[PDB]
Amino acid sequence: KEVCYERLGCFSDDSPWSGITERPLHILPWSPKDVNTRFLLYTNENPNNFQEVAADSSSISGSNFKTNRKTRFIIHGFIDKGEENWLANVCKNLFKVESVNCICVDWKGGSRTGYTQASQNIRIVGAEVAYFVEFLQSAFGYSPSNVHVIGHSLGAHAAGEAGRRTNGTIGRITGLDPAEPCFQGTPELVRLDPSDAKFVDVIHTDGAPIVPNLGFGMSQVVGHLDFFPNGGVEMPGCKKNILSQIVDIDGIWEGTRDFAACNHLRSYKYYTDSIVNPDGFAGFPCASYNVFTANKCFPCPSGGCPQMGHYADRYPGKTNDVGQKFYLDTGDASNFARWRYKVSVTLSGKKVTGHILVSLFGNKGNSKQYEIFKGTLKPDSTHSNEFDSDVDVGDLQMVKFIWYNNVINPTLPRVGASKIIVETNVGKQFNFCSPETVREEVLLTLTPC
Amino acid sequence: GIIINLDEGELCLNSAQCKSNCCQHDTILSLSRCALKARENSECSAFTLYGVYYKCPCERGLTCEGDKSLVGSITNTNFGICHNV
Ligand SMILES: CCCCCCCCO[C@@H]1O[C@H](CO)[C@@H](O)[C@H](O)[C@H]1O
Ligand SMILES: CCCCCCCCO[C@@H]1O[C@H](CO)[C@@H](O)[C@H](O)[C@H]1O
Ligand SMILES: CCCCCCCCO[C@@H]1O[C@H](CO)[C@@H](O)[C@H](O)[C@H]1O
Ligand SMILES: CCCCCCCCO[C@@H]1O[C@H](CO)[C@@H](O)[C@H](O)[C@H]1O
Ligand SMILES: CCCCCCCCO[C@H]1O[C@H](CO)[C@@H](O)[C@H](O)[C@H]1O
Ligand SMILES: *[P@@](=O)(CCCCCCCCCCC)OC
Ligand SMILES: [Ca+2]
Repeated sequence: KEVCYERLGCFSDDSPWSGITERPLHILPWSPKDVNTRFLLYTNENPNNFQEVAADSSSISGSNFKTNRKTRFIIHGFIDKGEENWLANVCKNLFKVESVNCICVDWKGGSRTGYTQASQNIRIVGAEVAYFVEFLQSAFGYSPSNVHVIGHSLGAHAAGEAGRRTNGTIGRITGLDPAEPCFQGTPELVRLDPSDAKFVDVIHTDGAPIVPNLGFGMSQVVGHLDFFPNGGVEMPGCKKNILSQIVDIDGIWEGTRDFAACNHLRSYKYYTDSIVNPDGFAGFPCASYNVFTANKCFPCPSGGCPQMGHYADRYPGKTNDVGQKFYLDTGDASNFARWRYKVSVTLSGKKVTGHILVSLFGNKGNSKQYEIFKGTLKPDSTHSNEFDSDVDVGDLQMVKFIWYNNVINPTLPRVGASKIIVETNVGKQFNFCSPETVREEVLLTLTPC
Repeated sequence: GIIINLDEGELCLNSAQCKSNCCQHDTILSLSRCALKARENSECSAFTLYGVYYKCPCERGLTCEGDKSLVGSITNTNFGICHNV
């Protein structure tokens, strides 16, 4: 079956669009009129009020659209609308670091329906965006390489549909937790894949199987750089109890959305923070996430680590290969930025049983005490551990060792750290020394050596 | 409420419920959730009897230095900064 539309072309229910294991139903997308894709523009000139534009010279012309700066489109997913605060919330953070034409793509006319129908409606939206991009090219000589499309869930695939139609000439697409159902395992024609854009980077935050786990996003690797923060399955701060998720620091509405799909929504929450935290999301190349947490993928390789999020395009080898997997941990609440360190403590003093903690002091500040090890603390033995600090301390000037245990020995033992080596993510090492020992719960201050 | 071993950001009525022993809230008329104890050189509060804090007590081996008053105790305002010794 085939239905054709002016401006957008034809749409058919031929394989693989329908009639396959992942998409059996023969559904055709709704009419352009019904989906009603709207382009809402925000700019540094107009940061709080959107100018609704469209693919026509009078619109672009009458509006704040400046042809000399990048253009970033943001496409939402199922049930949402382009007026959702999270979308404009991204532009506003972009205005903090660059001059840009921020375009929110609304298609609630087609997203607030049955999912199988929303999945098909995705192709009209992609079509609408490629039409708008080709228009900017023809009308203003504007290059689609200045174009960046960000898409959340279903929008990740609408962004991939918009790239198919422009033959991968668009600068980049960022898939924020691409929806899984009706897309995972299917052909590239039907979903986001590295070929839709000159560069495609993806943030995976809810990759558990849709059944039975109900993970809304895909585990399958779909871009050039695929990031799996926190492992990409369960996000910290998500599993709070019901009353706490709903009554969270951002109001009921945010809380409710999070009660419904916390992990899934973490992808745009992460991306928004990276914008204003350019080094806060170093992702590490690694076999898998278990090898990462096993302390086997540190520090960054030569040339560096890609920053997950906004600055991922600054990475030198971004398109060297497709589906490159990176891992990293974030915070459980806003300012999700974390800086990973590694410390190696060599023990001194008496053999005891307890937990050893360390805190870092540098030019930019100090951190919390992080547990490095717990169990038998035997002398001259060395223990290492990597951890994600909520602060960047800069150049290290001091490290304070400390231990304790639930059972206090009647001998009053003293444990020390003869040497502690801190190694930063870019591979910088600082050495600290101490000949002293301390009773439990007393900070042992180590100095540069 | 009546639920122990809570995580940071989870609502609480009393510090006993929080893994980090600090149920905290910024103002008097506002909900309190579990928060991490104050790291060195940042603001803290002297251990209290009210169960919740406006600022958290310091981490291990640290002393919250500041003016400790009789009024400050009944008012839960015995503020200071976390210092090594
Ligand atoms: C999708 C059908 C119901 C939509 C939700 C209606 C109630 C929540 O609606 C929301 O209220 C908040 C306060 O104005 C705003 O932040 C949102 O933009 C608004 O949609
Ligand atoms: C000192 C800086 C404190 C910043 C704490 C985060 C403030 C609110 O911002 C964020 O909003 C989202 C809404 O659903 C939550 O998921 C985030 O985790 C939350 O922290
Ligand atoms: C008047 C405003 C203060 C009321 C208490 C604020 C408690 C905020 O608390 C913070 O909430 C986040 C998620 O909710 C957690 O991640 C933080 O660690 C938690 O401490
Ligand atoms: C129906 C709920 C009634 C009993 C709830 C008692 C505790 C509710 O929460 C309390 O609210 C106060 C003001 O918001 C804050 O000062 C408290 O710290 C906070 O925990
Ligand atoms: C986005 C529209 C469909 C929402 C389906 C919500 C089904 C329940 O699922 C949700 O609730 C669970 C417990 O709160 C969470 O653990 C999950 O992370 C979340 O998906
Ligand atoms: P993305 O657009 C959708 C990701 C997959 C969601 C499928 C679930 C819908 C079926 C009902 C089951 C809960 O979300 C913003
Ligand atoms: Ca594709």
